[PDB]
Amino acid sequence: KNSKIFSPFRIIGNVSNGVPFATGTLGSTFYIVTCVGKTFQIYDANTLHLLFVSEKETPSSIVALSAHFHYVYAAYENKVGIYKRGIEEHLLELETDANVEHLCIFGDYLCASTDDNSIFIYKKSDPQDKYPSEFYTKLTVTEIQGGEIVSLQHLATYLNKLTVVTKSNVLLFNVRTGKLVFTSNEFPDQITTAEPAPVLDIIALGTVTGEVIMFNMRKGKRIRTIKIPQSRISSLSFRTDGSSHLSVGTSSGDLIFYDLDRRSRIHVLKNIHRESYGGVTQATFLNGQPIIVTSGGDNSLKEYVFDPSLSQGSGDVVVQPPRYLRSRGGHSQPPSYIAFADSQSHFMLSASKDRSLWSFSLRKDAQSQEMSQRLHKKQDGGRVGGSTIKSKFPEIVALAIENARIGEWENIITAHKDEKFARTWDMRNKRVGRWTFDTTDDGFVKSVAMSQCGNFGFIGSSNGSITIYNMQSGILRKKYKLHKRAVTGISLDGMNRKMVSCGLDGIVGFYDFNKSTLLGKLKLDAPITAMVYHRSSDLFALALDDLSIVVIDAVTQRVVRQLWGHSNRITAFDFSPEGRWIVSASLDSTIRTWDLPTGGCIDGIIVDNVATNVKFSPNGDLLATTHVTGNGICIWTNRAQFKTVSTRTIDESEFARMALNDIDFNTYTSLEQIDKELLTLSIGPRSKMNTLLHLDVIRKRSKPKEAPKKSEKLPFFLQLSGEKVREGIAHETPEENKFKVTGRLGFESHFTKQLREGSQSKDYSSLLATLINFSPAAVDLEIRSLNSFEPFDEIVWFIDALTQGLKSNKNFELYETFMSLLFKAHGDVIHANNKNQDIASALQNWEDVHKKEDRLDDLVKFCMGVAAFVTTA
Amino acid sequence: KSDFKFSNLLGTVYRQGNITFSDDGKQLLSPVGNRVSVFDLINNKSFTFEYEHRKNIAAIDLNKQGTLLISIDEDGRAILVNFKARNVLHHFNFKEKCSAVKFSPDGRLFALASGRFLQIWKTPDVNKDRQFAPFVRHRVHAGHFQDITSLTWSQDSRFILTTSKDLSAKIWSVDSEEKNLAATTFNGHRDYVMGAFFSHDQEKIYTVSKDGAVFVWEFTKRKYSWRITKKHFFYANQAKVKCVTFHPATRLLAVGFTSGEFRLYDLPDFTLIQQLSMGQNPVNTVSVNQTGEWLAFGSSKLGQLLVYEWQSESYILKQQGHFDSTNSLAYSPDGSRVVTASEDGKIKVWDITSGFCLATFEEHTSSVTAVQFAKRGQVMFSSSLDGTVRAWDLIRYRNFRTFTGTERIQFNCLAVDPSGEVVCAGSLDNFDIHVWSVQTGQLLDALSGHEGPVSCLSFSQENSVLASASWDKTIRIWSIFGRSQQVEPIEVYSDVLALSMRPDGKEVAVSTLKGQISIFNIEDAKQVGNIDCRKDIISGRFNQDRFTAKNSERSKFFTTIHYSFDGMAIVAGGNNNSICLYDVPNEVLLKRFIVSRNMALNGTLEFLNSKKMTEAGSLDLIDDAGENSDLEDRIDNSLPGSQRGGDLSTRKMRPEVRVTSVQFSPTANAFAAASTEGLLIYSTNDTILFDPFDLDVDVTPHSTVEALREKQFLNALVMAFRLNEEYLINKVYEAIPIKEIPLVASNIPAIYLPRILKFIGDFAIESQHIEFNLIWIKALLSASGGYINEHKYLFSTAMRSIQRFIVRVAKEVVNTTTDNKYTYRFLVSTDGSM
Amino acid sequence: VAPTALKGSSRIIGINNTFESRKIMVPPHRMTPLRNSWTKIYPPLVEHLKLQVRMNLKTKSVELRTNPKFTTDPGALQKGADFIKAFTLGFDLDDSIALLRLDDLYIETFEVKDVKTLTGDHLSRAIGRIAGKDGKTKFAIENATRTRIVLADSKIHILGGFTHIRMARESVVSLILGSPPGKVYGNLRTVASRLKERY
Amino acid sequence: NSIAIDRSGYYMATTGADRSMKIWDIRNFKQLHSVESLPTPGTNVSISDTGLLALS
Ligand SMILES: [Mg+2]
Repeated sequence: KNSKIFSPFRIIGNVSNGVPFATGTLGSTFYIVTCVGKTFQIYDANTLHLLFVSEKETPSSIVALSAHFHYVYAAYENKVGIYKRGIEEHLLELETDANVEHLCIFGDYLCASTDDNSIFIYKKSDPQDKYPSEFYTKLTVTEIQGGEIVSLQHLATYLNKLTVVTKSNVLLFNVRTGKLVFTSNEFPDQITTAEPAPVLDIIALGTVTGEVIMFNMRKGKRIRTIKIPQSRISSLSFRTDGSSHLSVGTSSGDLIFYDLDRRSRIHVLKNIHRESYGGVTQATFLNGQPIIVTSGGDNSLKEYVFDPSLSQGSGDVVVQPPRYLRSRGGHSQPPSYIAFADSQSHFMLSASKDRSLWSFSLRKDAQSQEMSQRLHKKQDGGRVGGSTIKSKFPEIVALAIENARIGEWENIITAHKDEKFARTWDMRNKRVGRWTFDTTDDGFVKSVAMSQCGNFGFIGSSNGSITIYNMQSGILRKKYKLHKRAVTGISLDGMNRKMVSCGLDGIVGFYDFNKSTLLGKLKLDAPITAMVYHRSSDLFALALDDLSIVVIDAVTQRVVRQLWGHSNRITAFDFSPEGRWIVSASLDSTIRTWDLPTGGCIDGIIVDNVATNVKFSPNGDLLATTHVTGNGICIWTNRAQFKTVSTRTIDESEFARMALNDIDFNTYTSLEQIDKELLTLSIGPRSKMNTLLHLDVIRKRSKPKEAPKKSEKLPFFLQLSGEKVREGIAHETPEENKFKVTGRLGFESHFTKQLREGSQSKDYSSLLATLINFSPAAVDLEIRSLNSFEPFDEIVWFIDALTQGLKSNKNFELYETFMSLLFKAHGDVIHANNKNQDIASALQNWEDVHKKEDRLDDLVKFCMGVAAFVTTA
Repeated sequence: KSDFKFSNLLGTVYRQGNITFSDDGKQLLSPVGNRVSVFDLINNKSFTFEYEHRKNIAAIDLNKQGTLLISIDEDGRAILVNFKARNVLHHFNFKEKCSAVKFSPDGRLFALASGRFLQIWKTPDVNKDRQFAPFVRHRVHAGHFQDITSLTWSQDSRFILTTSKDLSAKIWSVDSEEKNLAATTFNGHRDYVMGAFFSHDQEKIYTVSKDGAVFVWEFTKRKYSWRITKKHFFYANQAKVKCVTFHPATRLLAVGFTSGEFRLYDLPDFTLIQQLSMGQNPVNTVSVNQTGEWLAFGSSKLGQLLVYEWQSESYILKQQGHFDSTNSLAYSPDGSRVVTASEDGKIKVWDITSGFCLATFEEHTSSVTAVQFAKRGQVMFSSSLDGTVRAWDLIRYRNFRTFTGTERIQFNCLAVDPSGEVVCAGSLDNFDIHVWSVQTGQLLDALSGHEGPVSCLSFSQENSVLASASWDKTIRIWSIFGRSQQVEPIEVYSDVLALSMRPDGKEVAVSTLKGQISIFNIEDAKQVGNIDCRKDIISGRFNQDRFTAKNSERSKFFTTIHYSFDGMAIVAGGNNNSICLYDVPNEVLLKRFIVSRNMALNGTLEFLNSKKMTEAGSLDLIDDAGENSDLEDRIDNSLPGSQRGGDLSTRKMRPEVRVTSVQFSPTANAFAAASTEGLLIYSTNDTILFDPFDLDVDVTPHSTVEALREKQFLNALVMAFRLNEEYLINKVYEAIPIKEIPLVASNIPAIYLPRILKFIGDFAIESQHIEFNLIWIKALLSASGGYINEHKYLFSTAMRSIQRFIVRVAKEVVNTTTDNKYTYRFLVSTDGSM
Repeated sequence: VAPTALKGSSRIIGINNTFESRKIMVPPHRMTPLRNSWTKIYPPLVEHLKLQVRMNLKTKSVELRTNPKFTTDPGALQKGADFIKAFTLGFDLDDSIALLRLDDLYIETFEVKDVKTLTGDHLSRAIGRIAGKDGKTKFAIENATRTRIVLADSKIHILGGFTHIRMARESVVSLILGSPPGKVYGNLRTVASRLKERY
Repeated sequence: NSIAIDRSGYYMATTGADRSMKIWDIRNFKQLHSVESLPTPGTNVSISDTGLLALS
């Protein structure tokens, strides 16, 4: 189940999953904690910006949320987690299998109610501890005491009492001593919601048949009774801005406001949230402000404000109705199609079964915006024919986008279910376009494509006709009729020369767009279902009906690869930007990544919910998928972008049960030397040879033009008096006798020892190995340092060392560079004693090897003999 | 083909911020405006990251392991990048003017000096996958009363010293338990505190103030507490301390003054080791190598970058860059080097691999406007608005001749004959094309016939005709050579701005003010193609503008164009925010590139933020120079009406994104575009794309390996190309035995011959198998020399690369072998005595 | 200590200097310098190295002992003996104090006859070529190789770091053998630069 | 950082970057008070007509 290429990143476009949100105040500001399935998101009440998300997905779905200053408590299954800034700080695990249902925090006590009518109490180990951690006691309410627990609430000024609210009645439990101080009278109707009022001792209780009860705990008596016939209260909240108002939410999706002082209705906000998805799941007044926040199961969060009264006097009576202030939202049902709007990963287009198209922004949540469907006015002047009641367009089966001509005219084409034309959209304006494209053959739209230049839109009909329109004017230009069944894919190359089509007949035709000719025709075994065309590489993959992905090379019109392994339909698939991988999803609840060079599955995943769509980012960084469940989009990060990935074929059998290294990493390292008799330079920068030969003049340039003026009183040994690492030759230490010019034993240098040992062993390979390692300044210093005095033993050995290297045919420039420096610093000494046998014999041997390395001159001269002639004449 | 990617930015080595050495001491990280450039000094290589900020960089830092690099722009936006992978991990906004960022020497934490708060965060693991919120806050410290100038880490990763504009230096403890160890405030400075450091034993704290005072703090009895035991003072007459660094191991204190000189002090003896002057401009930043022996200096004004080996008094690196100034560029014929011309009047040659100016010429008094190389490659020409055309010899860097018009006319465009014997220049004031003979320097003739200023010139490499275009809505073809002079004018719809000549010499493309690239056939003098470009060009709204970018007509045309040497592609650029690459035969846009994404530049954005206005107007048009504390920042030298040709201070308006010239690499599949920020070099070298050629089901990476094992080399090489994978090609290339190369070469199919020649060229330059390559090239040219001759313009770029390889590294080696052979023979044969 | 605090080889070569004791015999010509310089010689020895310092007037030698109850650094006795010997060989006090302060300074000792058997004027001219007029040649060598050299007649002593004194050795020997001056001064220019470089 | 003088021209209040406020008697030039340690440096000071001392 764990991919080696991809890893979950987040869910986009999900704002609330219907669990009541929790409000927490930091100083002046207010924040809203909302549930999104297995994670929660914190929104700033002022601007509804996303601040934080929980780091990790909880094992089970979150049920209840309560927030208190920096700390946020999330309750899933039998565990209550404490989070600060979206980082889990501590986990309270209850000792029973019963799932937690409600959660209350007052002072240093934490109360968690399980579904078995058992209340657990935790306390702070220490008075100044930030959150309760220790286990204090356990209180259980039996059926004799009262029914199921509806919610746990704490009223102000009640020392160590918890107001447990049950369907039957309300109970008051003293957590410190765990005794039932008081049981309220039985209530005829099932209770559904509770809310502590800003007044003292009075808690608002919402029943299942439209009653709100201001029950006074201290007096144990009802104070007031609202009636909302034919309704079910789901939320309650009081206004603390100094005006006695009450907001009553209903499951039908209607929010009502009452003026308790006047006993009258201010206003009703109708259908603020869909009745189908639970209506007004939560609606809370901000503490001491005129703003009310509301949420619902339709994946939306809204905010409303009460403007000041217009009447200079009697402002209490003349109450402005609430006004929409701001909101954030997402799809109400799983997205059907996705596509990347931009070359960068900024914007995402999503179309859902809720008949709405959205523009989601990966870089920031606020930027997400819905495409308005308001139609432009017709050019002809005729009246546009449509139902007066405004209804959203049918869902989008297929879509295509280009950005070559963004802002100039329409650049998006979308097809709808059971609709005989394709509608256009404009990304820059974020509004539907002014052109509608008809198939012209009484057939429904099955394929939509656009040319790269953004001038032509192709529409594929179910009856086999391919129509071409012009995007800027929406005027039909050409119409291709080859397929006799539905066309399920269309694409045009980058050059706008060669066009390719595929249809349920299983046939792929090759058209030449410029000349409008049928280049060739190809028949496959099975019906074709979808097509993706990779413009850079001119390869396009077909999802055949026999559960195969067939790659075809448009230039040559031949099958190049064929991929097998899928157990069911291929819902969707996409190419990697580079043109090297294909990621395909199928109804067997798997996502397989296929390596096109080797034609095998390199990675496999098993998703809990089938993946309807898969789309790479054009950058290659992200991979997004949509699934049959979940209103958001899963975003994944392509781990291949930070490190290599093995291309070894995955184990099919092992994958089923869940439901040469340099080839494997697509790299190759050059050999040190192809063959012994082949010449080869050193493995390093090529400036090293030049730097050595011309070291002095390069240094001469580097010197500053004017001398540095220095203090007269300066330590002589400052360089050595360095508190401690420098690795220069100056910073060398002796390693453990008659005085010797080269070196006294026990005081000689490393290099001299290597030379003498090499001279005795008749193998200087160690010395040649270290010669290459020296820095250029080190090399010049040593070749200088060689003893130049009779019997000239050091210089003779050095010539032997280089001569042996020249036999190796490796690093031969450095050996040549060294032997040049030998002549520079000891040319006179060799010349004076050229008759000496020890020098002459070594020199003759070096020449004998050196004479061999004259083939290189012949090759270089020949190539310029011909390269200059061939390039010229 | 058309898979180009940003590779590196030449022309600029430092713009602002703090320079940081790599931990190993072999790589230097320099902020260049809106990106980060890395120079590998030892290997002679460089590269600039692909990530791009939205404003100029303000601080950068690289952790010791060498894995994570954090760069914070002037707004506080931060981008975390994996150094080894060259990718972006995360983006972060710190919502303040972040002044300095430093990684703790352990690598676990990094600290931020944002405003008056010191913020310490936890580094995110490199090996861990990306997350929504990788950084984890550790603590925020709020003690200072003004902005934090700079901060320093203790060597054990346990204390942070912060120096603020409060005339105070303050010490913190990263561990909450160790707070009592260090909760002291250091006072007594008259001016801002530029830096505070620890001694190696960590018993002595040195503080430096801007006025030039160094205090040595020791923990001593008057019962124990911190005290100033000694005070040393910098007696600079008026210069102020601008940047200060301390190397505890070597006790080296490098201080850069506002006057442009820096001092190396040995603490606590305060012995002056050296001080130098690098210019009259302030020293903005100073850094020290870990070993304490390379010092990197940066001055923002002229964009100078200096690395000083204070031990040996030698310059490892001394470079000076151009901003908003590059007027033209010209590749060497072999692609080795790139030349640039600046309004300063200085012609600079940049080496592409290293990224450093290898030579500078300063003869030209006024702006040098264009540069072109002779076909030979040794000689170079440059034309300037001072009224001269000058010839340079690159062998001896002597201005071996100078041409000037009789009437004292400024020149804006130039062209050089293929034979290198005639030079023609054009002017925006004379309406005629002057001609000179290179050998003599005499004004051979003035070509007349234009009724408008001449905008561009070019010679035909084959036919040797001269094409000249003007604002006369015309183009004229002059057959200057020959017994008879002839002129063939061809009319055009609108003003002509640029011109490019087909390497074959048979057609010419011209960019018009209408936004059209029209291709004409020289011999027939009739149009052959046309490409629309107005819609493709992206142009932004300037902040000062009062009209939309869509309605704007400022720059919807291409002021420069060039052909690809294969001849099938045109790369175009203009006074705009787009570099477009068109394909000639099908007249289509192959790809469009955005030049810049910086909002410091004026023309980057089409749509500007509504929030920036008030009833007064745009916020950014408000000049806040007076808020700058130093006088030199407040002083305005601007002339009211200047547009170009002066320093940044003169114009008073933000630089505008604009591409003066563009060219293709003669030897590689890459192009260089001069702009305001510098020479953006886009290259295709990376080649991660899978672009197979003529595959079948039977071709596979496994099969080719089997073909190699079975000793079927010719098939193995051919199947390598069909896959068109480098790693697979490289393997098959190196496994072919020497005996079999001549047989394989004579049997390579002609269609794949261009690919192998390209591959040998790119591989050979940096590969070690020289005799192996030269054996191959000897085989190929001998076998398929006739074919290469027949189709020159297909194999031109490949053939130049091979000649580059064999003339730079093959010839250099044999030249060093042969001279030893004569140095050897001289020593033995002659007689040495007395 | 600050609250921020972090939590017997003989350096001289060519002669055997070696509760322990070490005796160094002072030649007659160094007695008077020792007397006037004595005030500044024992403090670093008695204080920093925690050694017992005596010098015997009867035998005219400097005697050092390790104190078991006070001395802590085992190498202090040998360092202290090295420091006295440097003052004995002819080096100025401040240079000799370098041996105590630093841990990577060696004295190399050798004789002209060890290089080449020269006598009479030939030996005299050899000493001259090392010294040069007004000591310029010796002055050139010490700055370039960054050492301090004491040319006591035909006895040569070279003080400095390891590679430093190796190169100062090579210049001196080439002067003794009779190499033309141009190598010595000319090559001294290169060795000066190359040593100080990073690469 | 700031200076203020009362209406009577008899008292003066000075604040500094040393986190200190000093009240001065400017008729005779004698320091009356020195609030040596402030929580943070005082940017401004002012004196009313009635004699209230204001600090920011
Ligand atoms: Mg005639």
